[PDB]
Amino acid sequence: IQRTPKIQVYSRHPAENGKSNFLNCYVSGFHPSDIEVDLLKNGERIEKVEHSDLSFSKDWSFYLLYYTEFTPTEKDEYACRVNHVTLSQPKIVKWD
Amino acid sequence: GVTQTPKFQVLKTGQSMTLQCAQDMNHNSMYWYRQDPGMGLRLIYYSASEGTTDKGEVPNGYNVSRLNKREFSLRLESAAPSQTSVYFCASSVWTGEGSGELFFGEGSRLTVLEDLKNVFPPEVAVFEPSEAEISHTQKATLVCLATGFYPDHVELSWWVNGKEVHSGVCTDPQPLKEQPALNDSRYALSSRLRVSATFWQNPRNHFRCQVQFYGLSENDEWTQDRAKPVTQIVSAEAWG
Amino acid sequence: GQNIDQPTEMTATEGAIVQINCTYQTSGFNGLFWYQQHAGEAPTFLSYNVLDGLEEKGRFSSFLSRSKGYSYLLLKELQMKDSASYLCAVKDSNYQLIWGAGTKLIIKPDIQNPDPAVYQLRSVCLFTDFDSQTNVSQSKDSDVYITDKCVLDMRSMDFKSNSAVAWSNFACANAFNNSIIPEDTFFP
Amino acid sequence: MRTHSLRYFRLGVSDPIHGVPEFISVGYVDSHPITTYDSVTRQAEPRAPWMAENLAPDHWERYTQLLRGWQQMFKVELKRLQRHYNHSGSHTYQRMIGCELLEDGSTTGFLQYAYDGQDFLIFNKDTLSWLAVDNVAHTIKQAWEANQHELLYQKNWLEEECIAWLKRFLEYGKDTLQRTEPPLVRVNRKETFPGVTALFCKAHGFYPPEIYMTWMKNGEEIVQEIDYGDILPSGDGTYQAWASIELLYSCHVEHSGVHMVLQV
Ligand SMILES: Cc1nc2c(=O)[nH]c(=O)nc-2n(C[C@H](O)[C@H](O)[C@H](O)CO)c1O
Repeated sequence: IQRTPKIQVYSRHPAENGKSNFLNCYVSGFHPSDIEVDLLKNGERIEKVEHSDLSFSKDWSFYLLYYTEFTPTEKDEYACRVNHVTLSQPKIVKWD
Repeated sequence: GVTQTPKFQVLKTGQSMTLQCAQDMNHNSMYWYRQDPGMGLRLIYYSASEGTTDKGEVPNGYNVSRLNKREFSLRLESAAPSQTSVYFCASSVWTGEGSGELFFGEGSRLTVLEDLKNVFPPEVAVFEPSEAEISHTQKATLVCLATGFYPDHVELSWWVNGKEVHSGVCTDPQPLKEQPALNDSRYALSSRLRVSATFWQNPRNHFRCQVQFYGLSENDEWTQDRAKPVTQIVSAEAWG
Repeated sequence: GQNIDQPTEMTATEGAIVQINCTYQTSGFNGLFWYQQHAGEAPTFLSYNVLDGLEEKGRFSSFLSRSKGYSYLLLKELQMKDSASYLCAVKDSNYQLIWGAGTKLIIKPDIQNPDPAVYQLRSVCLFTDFDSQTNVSQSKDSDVYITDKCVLDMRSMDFKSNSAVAWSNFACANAFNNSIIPEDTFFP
Repeated sequence: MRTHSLRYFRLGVSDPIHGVPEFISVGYVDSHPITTYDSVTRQAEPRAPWMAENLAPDHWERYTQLLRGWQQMFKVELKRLQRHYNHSGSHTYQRMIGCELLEDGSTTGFLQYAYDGQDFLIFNKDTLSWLAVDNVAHTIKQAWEANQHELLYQKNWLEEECIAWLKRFLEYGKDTLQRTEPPLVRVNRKETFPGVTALFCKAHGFYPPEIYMTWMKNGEEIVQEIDYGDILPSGDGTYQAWASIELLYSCHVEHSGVHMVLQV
């Protein structure tokens, strides 16, 4: 039994354009452990990206947190790109 | 199921030594201990599993090699007199497990000396029962003395008519020091064999006292006028 | 873990009972072990205790009080073969063994018919057939050698006897003058 | 003190893809990572500054050696498991050991195993037995229940040793673990699909992550359909969550002994 990741993309604080914030991508509920996560600004990968180590749940699944410092704008579109054995192609999940 | 070698060894200061240990029990953890009088076992080095080793309480003067799952050898780089001790190898199924006991090897008696000039084999003598004792108790006590040996590496045993007897035998657990105030004092060991008066009175009964001495090996530079004090059996006998 | 304490030596009589205590002061506790070590031999496992209670493996019993920080090894119906050292070890928080200095146990045999006497052998002097209460003292003289008391068993005759040897380069009547010996000690 | 828990996980992976360790072991006090080890580094390391500062190098050197042996033990148990199932390729083996110190002072202890992320063996420290999910698990249990001293050791570790470690770590990490960051809570109202109004109650900036959020109708429970948002990490040690409903209405939030009401 393989479990596909739950992907949640959200800001550290209530967002406001022009004000510095952190964009988070919380990937959880997946099994097995191998996963690839990338944060994207207008389709392109962000280089300065922080993350937690693989973590464990009592249900035997795994979770991770990816984040980066960003200043939101009406024009800029952010997403989280994830790949896991349960996915044919990487999944791009948009920040709203 | 733990096999360690050698049982005995004499070393000169600055000599290297490797102690061998094997277990055929499928154990993962292996240890090297040293037992010194008046204190608890002291761990030199241990190997929690194949592929790793670590220092214990007393690692200075030693190094270890976990060759495989079965073997864990202990090496003395430059032997020092303070390294004169009784060494034990042990194995347990795992570490990080509370209940799993230790399985020990037979032990390695190591003596380190500045020179080998004081190594002497014993002089064995048998003392026949007192006529007074045979009259008083209808029992005969044969006493065996092994004196002047160094180091304290002996095994005394009694043989009656070529077969090894254990009944009526008492050998001192520890030898005494002939020169108590001297650092390289030689040793004396005694043993008693008690038989029935009739048995001793039978002149067809042969009594032999045998002392195994653990001394020097084949490859040891000996220049002294006295014969090399090698590992040898020294005996004394008496008839009925 | 830091310290384990157990008595250096214990003496009891054959057929009786002896309790070897072990107190531990450690950082964490994952079990207490008892080993039996016969003189010149390797230690052999006797027992393990991690929770409170008393476990019995024949004549051997092991007790643990995790609150009082103590254990005991109880030996019943004492036999001469129980003469050995008893080592106590505790596994601390990090699973490292902390060893006690050991307890040497000395069993006094039951002397059915004591016949204290000093005999001359052909030289050597033998103090034999004395009661297990009698204690042998090592000599103060330079070239005079006296051994500790030894117990032999004549299996075929169900007979046990105490003995000590003395020798020098020396009078047989003066041999054990440093030891308090029975008044009934025969001197031929 | 609030409820606290200490947990240690182990993950074993057979035939791993490049960039995936064969063995991982991580320790946790609540949501906080405290120790780590993997078959790539082969070193036991702290994952909290208060672990690094209060545990002397000898602790890391000792646990590095135990974890090297546990790594070996896990590789071998996984091989025996695969053999029992007639499985090939990449499979996972996991263990979780731990304990909880509850508010009233009572304690819990758990020790369990998973094969391929599914429940395999569960220790019952009160009957000193293993609960097996299938015949393969039952075969393993039969062997593990033969060693009565191991069962007793496990119980002692879960009840005494684990609680003592946790109490030590709670004192070391006091400024993190025993702190309180009250939530920032707001109720948002919005006309969604024509004739439908959506009430959203959002909380953020709170520590510990344990929060109680519910919507009420006129003082009593709302026997309607509430949607709940996950307690998510904000990335600065604090957390966020929400609860929503449709259309007298009030959001109720409980965090660290403080009750909050937000009337609409
Ligand atoms: C300090 C510590 N570290 C670990 C570890 O990193 N990983 C792990 O699985 N267990 C640890 N333990 C707990 C415990 O001693 C160990 O899990 C034993 O195998 C269970 O009694 C520990 O006490």
